[PDB]
Amino acid sequence: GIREKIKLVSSAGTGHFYTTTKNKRTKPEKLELKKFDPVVRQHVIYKEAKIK
Amino acid sequence: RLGRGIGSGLGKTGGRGHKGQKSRSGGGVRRGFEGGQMPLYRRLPKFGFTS
Amino acid sequence: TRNGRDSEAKRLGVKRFGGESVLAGSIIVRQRGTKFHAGANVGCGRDHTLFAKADGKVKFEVKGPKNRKFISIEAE
Amino acid sequence: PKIKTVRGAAKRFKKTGKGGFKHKHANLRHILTKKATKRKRHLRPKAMVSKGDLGLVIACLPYA
Amino acid sequence: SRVCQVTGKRPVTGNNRSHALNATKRRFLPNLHSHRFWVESEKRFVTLRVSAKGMRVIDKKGIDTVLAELRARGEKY
RNA sequence: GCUUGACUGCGAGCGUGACGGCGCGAGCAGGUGCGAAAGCAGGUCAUAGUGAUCCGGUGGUUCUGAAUGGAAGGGCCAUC
RNA sequence: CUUUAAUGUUUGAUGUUCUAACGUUGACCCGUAAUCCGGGUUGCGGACAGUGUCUGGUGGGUAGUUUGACUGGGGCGGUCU
RNA sequence: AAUUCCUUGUCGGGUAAGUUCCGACCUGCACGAAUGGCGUAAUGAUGGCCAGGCUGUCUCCACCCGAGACUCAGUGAAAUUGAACUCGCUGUGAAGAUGCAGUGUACCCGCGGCAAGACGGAAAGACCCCGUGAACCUUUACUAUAGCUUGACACUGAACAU
RNA sequence: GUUUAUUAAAAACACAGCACUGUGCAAACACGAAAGUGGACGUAUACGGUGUGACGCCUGCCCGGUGCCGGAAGGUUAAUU
RNA sequence: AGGACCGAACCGACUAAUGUUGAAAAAUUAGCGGAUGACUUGUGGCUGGGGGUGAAAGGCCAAUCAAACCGGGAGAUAGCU
RNA sequence: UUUUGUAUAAUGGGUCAGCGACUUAUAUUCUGUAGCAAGGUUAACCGAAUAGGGGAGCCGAAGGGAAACCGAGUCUUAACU
RNA sequence: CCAUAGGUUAAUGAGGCGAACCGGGGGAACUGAAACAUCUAAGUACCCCGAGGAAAAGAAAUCAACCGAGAUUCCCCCAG
Ligand SMILES: [Mg+2]
Ligand SMILES: [Mg+2]
Ligand SMILES: [Mg+2]
Ligand SMILES: [Mg+2]
Ligand SMILES: [Mg+2]
Ligand SMILES: [Mg+2]
Ligand SMILES: [Mg+2]
Ligand SMILES: [Mg+2]
Ligand SMILES: [Mg+2]
Ligand SMILES: [Mg+2]
Ligand SMILES: [Mg+2]
Ligand SMILES: [Mg+2]
Ligand SMILES: [Mg+2]
Ligand SMILES: [Mg+2]
Ligand SMILES: [Mg+2]
Ligand SMILES: [Mg+2]
Ligand SMILES: [Mg+2]
Ligand SMILES: [Mg+2]
Ligand SMILES: [Mg+2]
Ligand SMILES: [Mg+2]
Ligand SMILES: [Mg+2]
Ligand SMILES: [Mg+2]
Ligand SMILES: [Mg+2]
Ligand SMILES: [Mg+2]
Ligand SMILES: [Mg+2]
Ligand SMILES: [Mg+2]
Ligand SMILES: [Mg+2]
Ligand SMILES: [Mg+2]
Ligand SMILES: [Mg+2]
Ligand SMILES: [Mg+2]
Ligand SMILES: [Mg+2]
Ligand SMILES: [Mg+2]
Ligand SMILES: [Mg+2]
Ligand SMILES: [Mg+2]
Ligand SMILES: [Mg+2]
Ligand SMILES: [Mg+2]
Ligand SMILES: [Mg+2]
Ligand SMILES: [Mg+2]
Ligand SMILES: [Mg+2]
Ligand SMILES: [Mg+2]
Ligand SMILES: [Mg+2]
Ligand SMILES: [Mg+2]
Ligand SMILES: [Mg+2]
Ligand SMILES: [Mg+2]
Ligand SMILES: [Mg+2]
Ligand SMILES: [Mg+2]
Ligand SMILES: [Mg+2]
Ligand SMILES: [Mg+2]
Ligand SMILES: [Mg+2]
Repeated sequence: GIREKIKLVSSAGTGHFYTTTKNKRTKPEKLELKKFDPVVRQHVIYKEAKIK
Repeated sequence: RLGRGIGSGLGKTGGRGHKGQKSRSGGGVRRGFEGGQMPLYRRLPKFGFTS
Repeated sequence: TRNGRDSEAKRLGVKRFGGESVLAGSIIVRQRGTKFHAGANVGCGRDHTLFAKADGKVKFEVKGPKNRKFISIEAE
Repeated sequence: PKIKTVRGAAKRFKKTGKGGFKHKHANLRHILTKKATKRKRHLRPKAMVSKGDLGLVIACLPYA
Repeated sequence: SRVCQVTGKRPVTGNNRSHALNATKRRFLPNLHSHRFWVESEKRFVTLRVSAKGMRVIDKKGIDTVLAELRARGEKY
């Protein structure tokens, strides 16, 4: 296994995040997706971050 | 009163079966022993705290 | 040797047969590929598991040009 | 002497109203991301102890 | 034996630990040294078997005061 | 072509396991996407791609806070 | 700020020379009818050596143990999800 | 070859015939230089081989002298032993029968003898396997540790020079 | 010569000799928590350890590996601060 | 002169027979090796169990030795019979 | 006795007599039984003392939730038909 | 050189024994963990020192929790 897990952090500042994986050889650009935020009860844009 | 003749129905083995742990003097596994596996109260995780 | 391997049987087949009364959501058959196809008041799962979408009797029928086998629920 | 409760089991099982024992589901510690959300959602609520293990639990918990 | 004549420190026993916490019995002995103390009142040198901690208390307490306790202790300096 | 439903909280009723568990699921609530709409979407034709607990790490959290106010630590949620 | 020349300071690094701790299984005196010991005198060594705590390395010298199962006996080979 | 598996290698000597021995050959499976190599007089209850002498070792045993064995008197054990009215054969059968089936044979009981069987007696099998048995021993198995060794601090001070 | 008292007396062990190595004498080393003792009332023509094993002719090549010895510039590195 | 020779005592224990419920829990009979020496022996002494001692066989250390015997932990433990 | 299976030529026993193995303490659960009953019951201790006193406590009549909390509801969730 | 060490007398006291209990100085392993290192066994067995009829402990630099308690020891609870 060489694909590495990443976390998608909401931009709303609630601190909620999702986790997924991404291929590091290709697609260097950060991942942006509109996903539901349970804290604000709305679909917002989630930004890629580092799992730590 | 086990082990007091054929007619009693519990003779010559005392209800313990044939040559198991239960038939040994002082024999038998401890509470929660599951044959070698870590028991269910160890497969499952701890939760909560006492207030 | 280099063999002697298998997987646990997944218990496929028909769970509720023709004319049996079923509740909505009850799975009728679990299969690999569409051996049966979903008909009226019958849903199809992501693994082609056919489930009842309404209460009623299970009915098997054969219709269509392909001579396929379909499962439907007659909800009285 | 007084019977000693198995302290490891006492920290994971609580007796219920009808004499049952509730425990949290396993498989939800550190490999959960690859598990589907529906699977994780079902593991979150508390569960009942099965009938087969009731005797073992009662043996470990004589005072509760 | 390994006994301080001032403080009375004597060997004590303990455990050698390890990265695996294995415990093995050991002994802790005092840092004893034979020293010739100058006693002014008798204008003489008297040799005492003292620990390094005992040396510090001799300066603080005075050479005469400690010996007075020693005579009360009957240590036979 | 346009997109992020690879949605969040749930879940009637079932399947398969001695058990731990695993699997299927209409429908409901909140927010979405594609369609003019009916509608479809809770990842991928399906069945392999995996590892319990303890211990420790990270984020969040008016849950707790050993005289009191904090805090540490613990708990819960997310997650390694 | 850099470059820093000098300036005191505070810590160290060696080297040299001392004696007074300490060492002496050097000499001499006494305890003493005594190749122990102690004291005295003296010489030599000397802030070392040596010892204590802590610490790195080494250490079958000495310990406590581990070293799987299935298996047409076992081992070997193979296998374990 | 105290080493060579193939192998009784091949050749020669010794014998009527020699898988051993002796001499060579080298193709050293898998010799080899102080974990010594090759030789070596003497020594050896040393190993192997050969010859002479010598003989009951043997062909092939015979006789004789003693001590037992046998008989009588006296004293008087032991291991073992489920119980026995304790035959052969063939077949069967926890698969090798005194005890079952069939069949045969056999008057009751001692004494001296021989050991084929009673899976005879002795000793909870030493070989094999097993137990999450035991012990000793080995090592670059694990974790330690005595010991050895390093530095800091203490015992432990002064002055000077850089 | 010695050895398995009680199934093995040998080709095994020992052996004189040989070589390597440690050891400067408060010697190394060993027995001892330590004191001390042996080594030795000896001093490298001595002692300890190791291997070989009279004598004769001789003992070749490899320091990569593992040890040991020497070096100390650099790299890394404990307690401490 | 000689860890020289032959050979009694003495000491060893190589072969064979007997014995194997032994005359004897290792011997007897007939032979055998050493027999002034690294010999043998008497009487005392010293070394103590993970220790001793060992011309080294895991030998011996009171008919017991790959860790003596006695007591204690101790009614160790024994998924085995 | 042990076994799929023993007349088995598998183990055990020469015989008799005596002795010889499921116990005890505490706690807990279940059944039976007795008492009281939404209550039941005391322990140590006191006590002329198997009485009586002692209700310190224990179990039960209310649960849900990790917990704070709420409560015949409660948790889950923003909220649950 | 005084002294001191040392030496000679004289007075008192101590020596050893003994069951358990007590305080202190040392201190296992088998075993359990179905192995085994941490842990358990267990500060038990055992060894050593000392004392008494008892010993030990003991008169708060203690607890409580904003109310209070008032040395030590022992028992029943709290509580597996
Ligand atoms: Mg019966
Ligand atoms: Mg049984
Ligand atoms: Mg039985
Ligand atoms: Mg506090
Ligand atoms: Mg070892
Ligand atoms: Mg052990
Ligand atoms: Mg096996
Ligand atoms: Mg051959
Ligand atoms: Mg020939
Ligand atoms: Mg030849
Ligand atoms: Mg060779
Ligand atoms: Mg060479
Ligand atoms: Mg060599
Ligand atoms: Mg010969
Ligand atoms: Mg001849
Ligand atoms: Mg017979
Ligand atoms: Mg037959
Ligand atoms: Mg017959
Ligand atoms: Mg007869
Ligand atoms: Mg005969
Ligand atoms: Mg015969
Ligand atoms: Mg037999
Ligand atoms: Mg056996
Ligand atoms: Mg055996
Ligand atoms: Mg095994
Ligand atoms: Mg000889
Ligand atoms: Mg012998
Ligand atoms: Mg002998
Ligand atoms: Mg012999
Ligand atoms: Mg040799
Ligand atoms: Mg080199
Ligand atoms: Mg080298
Ligand atoms: Mg001679
Ligand atoms: Mg002779
Ligand atoms: Mg001779
Ligand atoms: Mg013996
Ligand atoms: Mg031992
Ligand atoms: Mg004993
Ligand atoms: Mg014990
Ligand atoms: Mg026993
Ligand atoms: Mg039968
Ligand atoms: Mg029989
Ligand atoms: Mg018998
Ligand atoms: Mg009752
Ligand atoms: Mg009463
Ligand atoms: Mg009350
Ligand atoms: Mg509810
Ligand atoms: Mg164990
Ligand atoms: Mg008294």
